[PDB]
Amino acid sequence: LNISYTRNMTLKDGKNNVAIAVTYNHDGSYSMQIEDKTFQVLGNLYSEGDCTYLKCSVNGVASKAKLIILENTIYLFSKEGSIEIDIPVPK
Amino acid sequence: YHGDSVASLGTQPDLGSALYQENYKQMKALVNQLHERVEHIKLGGGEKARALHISRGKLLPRERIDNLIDPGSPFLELSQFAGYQLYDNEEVPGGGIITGIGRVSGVECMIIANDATVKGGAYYPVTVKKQLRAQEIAMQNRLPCIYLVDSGGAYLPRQADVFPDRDHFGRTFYNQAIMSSKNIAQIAVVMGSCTAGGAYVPAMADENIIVRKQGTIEDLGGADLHCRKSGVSDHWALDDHHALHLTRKVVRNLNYQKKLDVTIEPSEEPLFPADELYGIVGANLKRSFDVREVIARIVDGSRFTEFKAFYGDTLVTGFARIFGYPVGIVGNNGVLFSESAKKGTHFVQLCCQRNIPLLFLQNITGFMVGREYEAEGIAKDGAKMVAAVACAQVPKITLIIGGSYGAGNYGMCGRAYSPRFLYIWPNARISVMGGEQAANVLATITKDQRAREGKQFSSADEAALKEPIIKKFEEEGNPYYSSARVWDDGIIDPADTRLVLGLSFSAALNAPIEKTDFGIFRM
Amino acid sequence: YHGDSVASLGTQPDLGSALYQENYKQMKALVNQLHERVEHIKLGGGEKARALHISRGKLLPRERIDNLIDPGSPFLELSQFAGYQLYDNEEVPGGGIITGIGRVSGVECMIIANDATVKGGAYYPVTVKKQLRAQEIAMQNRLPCIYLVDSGGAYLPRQADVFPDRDHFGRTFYNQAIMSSKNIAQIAVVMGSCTAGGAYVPAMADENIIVRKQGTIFLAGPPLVKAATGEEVSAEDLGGADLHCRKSGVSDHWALDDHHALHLTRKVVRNLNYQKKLDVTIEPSEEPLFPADELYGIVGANLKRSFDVREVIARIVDGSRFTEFKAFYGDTLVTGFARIFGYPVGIVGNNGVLFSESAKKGTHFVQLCCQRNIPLLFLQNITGFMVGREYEAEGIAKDGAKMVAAVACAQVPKITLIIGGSYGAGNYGMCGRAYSPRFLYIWPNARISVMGGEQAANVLATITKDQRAREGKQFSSADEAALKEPIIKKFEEEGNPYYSSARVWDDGIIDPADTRLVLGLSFSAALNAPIEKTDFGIFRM
Amino acid sequence: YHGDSVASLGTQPDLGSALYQENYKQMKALVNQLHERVEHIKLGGGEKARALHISRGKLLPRERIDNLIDPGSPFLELSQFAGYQLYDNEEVPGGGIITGIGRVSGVECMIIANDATVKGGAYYPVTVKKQLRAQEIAMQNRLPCIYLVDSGGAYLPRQADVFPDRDHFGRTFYNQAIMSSKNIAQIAVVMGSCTAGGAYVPAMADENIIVRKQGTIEDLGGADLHCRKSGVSDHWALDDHHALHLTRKVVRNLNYQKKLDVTIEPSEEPLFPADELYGIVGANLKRSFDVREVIARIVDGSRFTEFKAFYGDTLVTGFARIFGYPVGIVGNNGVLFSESAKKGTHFVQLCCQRNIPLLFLQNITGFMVGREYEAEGIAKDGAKMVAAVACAQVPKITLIIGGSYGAGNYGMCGRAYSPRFLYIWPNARISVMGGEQAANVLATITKDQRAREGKQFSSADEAALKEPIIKKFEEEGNPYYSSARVWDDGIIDPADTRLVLGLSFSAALNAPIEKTDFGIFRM
Amino acid sequence: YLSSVSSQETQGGPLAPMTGTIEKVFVKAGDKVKAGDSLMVMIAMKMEHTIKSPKDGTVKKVFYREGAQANRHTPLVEFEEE
Ligand SMILES: O=CCCCC[C@@H]1SC[C@@H]2NC(=O)N[C@@H]21
Repeated sequence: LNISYTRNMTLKDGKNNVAIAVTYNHDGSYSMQIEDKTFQVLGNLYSEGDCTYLKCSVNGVASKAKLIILENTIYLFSKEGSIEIDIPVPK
Repeated sequence: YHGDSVASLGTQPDLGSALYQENYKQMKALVNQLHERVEHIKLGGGEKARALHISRGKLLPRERIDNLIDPGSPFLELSQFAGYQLYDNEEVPGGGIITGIGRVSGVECMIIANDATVKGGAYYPVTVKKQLRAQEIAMQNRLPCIYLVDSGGAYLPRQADVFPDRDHFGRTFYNQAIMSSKNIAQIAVVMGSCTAGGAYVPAMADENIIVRKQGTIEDLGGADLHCRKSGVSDHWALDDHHALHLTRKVVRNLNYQKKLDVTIEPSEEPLFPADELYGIVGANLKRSFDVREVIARIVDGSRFTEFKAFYGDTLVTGFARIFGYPVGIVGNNGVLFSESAKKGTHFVQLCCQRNIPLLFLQNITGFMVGREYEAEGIAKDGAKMVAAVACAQVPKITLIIGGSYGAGNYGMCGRAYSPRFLYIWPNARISVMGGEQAANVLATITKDQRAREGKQFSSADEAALKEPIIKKFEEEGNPYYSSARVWDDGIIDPADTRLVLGLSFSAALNAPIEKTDFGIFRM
Repeated sequence: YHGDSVASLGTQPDLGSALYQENYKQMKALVNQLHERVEHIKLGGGEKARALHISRGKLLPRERIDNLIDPGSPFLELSQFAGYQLYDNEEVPGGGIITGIGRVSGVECMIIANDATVKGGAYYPVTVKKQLRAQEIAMQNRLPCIYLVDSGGAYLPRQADVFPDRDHFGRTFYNQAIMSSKNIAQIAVVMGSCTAGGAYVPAMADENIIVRKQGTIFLAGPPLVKAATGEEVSAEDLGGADLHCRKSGVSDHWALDDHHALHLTRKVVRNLNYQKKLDVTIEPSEEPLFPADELYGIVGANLKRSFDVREVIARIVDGSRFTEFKAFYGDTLVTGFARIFGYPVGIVGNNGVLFSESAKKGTHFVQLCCQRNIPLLFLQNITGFMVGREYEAEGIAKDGAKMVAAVACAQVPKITLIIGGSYGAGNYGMCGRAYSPRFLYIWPNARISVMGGEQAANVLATITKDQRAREGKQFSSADEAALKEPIIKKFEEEGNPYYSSARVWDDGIIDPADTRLVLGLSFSAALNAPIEKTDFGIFRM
Repeated sequence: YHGDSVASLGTQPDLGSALYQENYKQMKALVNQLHERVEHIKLGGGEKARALHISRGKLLPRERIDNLIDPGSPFLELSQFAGYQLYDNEEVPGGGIITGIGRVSGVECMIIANDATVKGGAYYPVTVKKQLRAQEIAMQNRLPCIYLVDSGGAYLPRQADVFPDRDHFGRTFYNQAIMSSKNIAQIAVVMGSCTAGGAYVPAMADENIIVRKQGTIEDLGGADLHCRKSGVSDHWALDDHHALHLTRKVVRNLNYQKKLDVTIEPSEEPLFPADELYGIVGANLKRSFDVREVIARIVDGSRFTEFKAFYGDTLVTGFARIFGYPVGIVGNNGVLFSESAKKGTHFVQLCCQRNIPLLFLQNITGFMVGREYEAEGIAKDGAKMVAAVACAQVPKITLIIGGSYGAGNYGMCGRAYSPRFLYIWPNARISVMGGEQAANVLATITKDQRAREGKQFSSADEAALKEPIIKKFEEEGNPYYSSARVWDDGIIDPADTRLVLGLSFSAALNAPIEKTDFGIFRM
Repeated sequence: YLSSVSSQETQGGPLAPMTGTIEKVFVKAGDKVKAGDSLMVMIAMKMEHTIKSPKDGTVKKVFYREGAQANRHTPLVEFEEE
């Protein structure tokens, strides 16, 4: 009510912890700030066969990738490449 | 069979019209003013206090709530403006306490968290009232209560307004004991120091959680002493994040499942944009608008079945649905008459018989004034509605979209009549009577005073009488004045009216609807 | 078989002792001060206002009550000191309203009469609170409500504290509607002008009586009709008219004068078809074995000195007979069974600082009374500072809560009497105002506050001695009383019984010699409602 | 404290006035006519039938009742005139059955005895209706039922009106089964032959008594076969006197004690003689009298507290006491108006709230007729009273002391609204409308018929229309016509009004008073 | 109130029960009457009503004559002030 929710998320890329400030916009998009850069992110999940696909647009750039979240690792498969991101495990 | 086509309310406003342009501009400024003031309140005590709070390893109070509730779930905060300019030289953002309704482990719960950055979490008189209001909401709707306890005790300079009376700090423990006896779970999370009466909150709770070093009820209190030796602690938490994780587990073990007493239909969005309410309503209470326009922009599909449309037309009553829930809507469309009061009394009986929640839209300007109306028992008719509204046991929600003056407030389910929630728009005004009426009335009494006494009383003497009165009523009828004290549950943007009502009615349905018993209807 | 001989409480005090002589002298002065202040409040607005009131043919408000109740029956007035010095320059004797419990046609009823001689019967913020308290008492005990309506409307200069909130003037009509739905009769007698918003009170009543010439009922006054429609109307024509009695139908009975209206009211109550039924066992009444006025010497006015609460009990219970429960365990608290005017009562009274054993003993006792449906009486004398609480005072926190939780959930009638100090959480455990005792009374020597005045002074004398010792600028002993003297004065002023009673925190200040009579009347009224089963929460073992 | 002095109703009538002399003379003749007709009905079948009945060793039906009830106790007989001239050529005194309420072993019971001297005890259609009415009275008031069975079966020539329908002979056994399930004792005394359905009555009873040789349900039935072999008989009696003695013992073992739900005050006689009602009321329904005069002569001490005396003055409502019982009295004093209906509706709610029995005194002449009254919803107001009266759960007793026409009958608790008892004075008239109104209405329809058609319709043609209508309504509105069929529970002498009401209310108090649930009050 | 002097005070003067023709007048312009003395007879919807004297006061004046139609609740007789 009368304010915007900003979520502080932490993700690990290799040995580096990345702090992401995610703001939930009214229209359903997300404003993510990493360090000094801001990104406008919007997307949805759709299923092809048995594989879940993530359709997203970052700062107006649209792309599709296969999303798998197993244990504490996020697997993103795109024709550009594959990236693994680790979700920190609470002590 | 639900395939019947039906008519829909609402009309397209004239966006080019000068009135619409002016009304939109004025209402927009009020909404922007409301937004930026909340932003300041969001910061609590300030940068120095916030930096000190984090330096001790503790989460900020609003970050605690974000982590407690389900991911991405909306949070309905209440009384954001409590304590706004209430005290002469002390700034108490939000009253030093944050209260609201959110979903924890899929269950709607009332969350009451002390803001330690505001005066070290001391309890001001408004702080007690805000907490007591939250407990009243939780009990009436059977919502589990979660207390994020980080407090510094009562504010000694104002002790007489905190300690002694029935609605003073003592009532907080009374409410906890009563809710526990009714199987309304009471969960306390000690995330800081609690002293004197504060120590009772964890002790009076059904289940209790305390942080390893921050919490104190260290040698005298502390998690280790209470967890292992005193036994006051039911769960032991390493840090704030751990405690919030434990709280979610505790709620999941309540063995509670929500059951609905009302029929449900698929939700539909209104057929008109909500932001058009800015142009339609504006900020000038002297101008009048059709309340049906407001209804058309908040109900599912803008579908509305009007009851007694042509009788007592100054009052609008009908059936609709908000987010699938059935609702009976009562809204003012002019001065209250004998026919309007009778029409309202008939409608309220219908809703109570069918167990249909009631929504009131207060925009009043008074009762009909006239010798004939009194001879026909307008007071008798107006009382019929005050008496039906009071006895109704269906959930009641009140929204003040305009003026709220005199006995018209009571008939439209004012604060005194225990509506489950009460909200006000930023353009609302509330007082015993309109500012002008009080000025004019006095301008009769003292014009008489000096005409009858015989010393003449001139027109300039009139505004030395009228201007102070109008200023007082304007200042004390302001929405912020009403909301700073807990008279309403918050000031809401008109574009958010549908969402707030949907969340409020959903929470109110956690309790079973009881049968309504009426008094004697003075025919 | 009830022929068993039993022991009795009480001992004969040493009348010659200097302590008794001093204590009697001090307490007597307080009682005399209390009596003469009530005499002044008895006069209401004053001679000029009273003369004007009678000149209109109307009875004085207290004469109305005398004629309404049964001949010679006692009248239990409540909150006589409401509004005493509450407002800076305005004197509002009794808050502008007289409330109490009396017998009408053999039925105990709550009587709420506006005092038209006080500010013309206008409703001050305290006036609303006093009326709301009376309605709360009537509902909790199922007492029919009789409203002797003679009012001038709300006090506009203080409207924000009268109109808007839940416990403001609007709640008065809400209470009437709720009581009516529960078959608690609501009777209104309009014996004078009913102003805007007061016209609802006659209408919301089950049965209504209006005086022929004096009574006027109108939602809008002749001035508002004149402002809104430019029409001039006499008050009698606009409302309270033969129009209200016949044409409008708002009036159920028509009365020639005040005496006639009061006679009609007695007839209305006689037709309620109500008969009182008792849920408790009854035994013949017996007077206490010791004089009540000895309480003056025993108690005195010095809260620092201590006395045995058993002495107070011995002088109010039937025959001074008392069965003590857990006498040797947690001796700082006294619990036992007795009888007052034949009614069974469980008495809980402080005899020192509260301990863990005392709290456990109290919690056990309260469960016993709730199981047997026995009314509970609390005698609060919480001790303040001096040697002080146990220095750890940590164990006490866990134990104290159990008692707060048992006392809150108890459904038996509860009456609280503050015969001494009432400080901090000790107030809550002993059924303070926040815990909805049916009645709450205080003796003229009582003191109530968040903590004792000395403790607040000493605590601050630690914080700022620390403030300047730790900061490094020295803070001297004379700097200490520039800190302590204002605090002690504030707590003494705000803990005074008149300060507490001026606002409605208690139901009245009572002479100790009248304690037995007041308790007997209060418990008798509280028994008009059936005793419900008690449901407890979780006992944190 | 009950020492207050109060005002009393009533005034001394002018005995010398010609109107009083005429009214007394006319009413006295009606009462004398009523008395002598009952004397004839008292004889049942006749001397030959009575002689034959006694020759078999059996007691006469009315002597059986005299011996059954407590010595000297009053007996309230019901529907004495059932079957009076009902059938063209057959005389059926009292319908062939005697029903009433009397005290047996100190307990109020309903006694239903077949009159074997009348058509051999055969069941005529009116006989079934009279018995069913008695059973309805017993169930509504929880009165034990005693059946003195001596019957000859159904009357075959009129079987279609006895056997098939819901309210036909079959319902008698249904009522017995239902009352037994509610612990309302059913006692049958077979003092004669019972065949076909008759045999079910002893079989369906909780306890049963049969006479040695007279009773049959001899070889095929008989007391010995059922008592010793079939087992249908619970007690075996030598003669009628023995059976009645056994019945008193059976009732004494019911383990029942009467409990009163209402407050009681010492009884007081009215301050005026009852026989003055003859002069006050008379037999001319066109003249009007003050109903307060009737009230003043039946209530304890002639004390009456009037409610809303000056509002809707055509209706009188107030509180009084009869034989110590509290009663709320509603009586007509003119044409019903909107104010009168509202006043009645308010009063009925008061009595239901306090659980006070209601007494209605019907002397109606219709509703107010006018364009303005309809525009103000007189029908809406009249319906308010029909709806409140129907839902009231307090015991209701109706006494028709004058006319009873149209919808005014319904509003004043007519037979259709289940009053516990309904009595009529010998001067009463009841019909859909007054005889004159039906005549005048037709005199408009056919005057129109021939004026609009064009053939002239003369004044002599008017009474060839009006005289047959007036004769029909006079004949069918007569009290004997109404009482011959079971529309009321009896025609009572006005001087006996107080006694009959006292007995009736006393019987009605055997059942606990339930809470009243109202429908929607159309405001 | 118990004295019944009040019964005279409850209403100043007799009113017409309903709108109906005046069929009989029993009182002259100045006539001494006692409570219960019939003053007028009125027929309304073919229903006869006889007006009776409220007080023992002498009659000051009469507002209607025979054959006049009197509206409901209209004063029929004026009584001398005592
Ligand atoms: O506003 C100034 C005084 C005259 C207008 C006030 C109107 S009259 C109709 C309505 N009812 C009230 O009590 N006030 C307003």
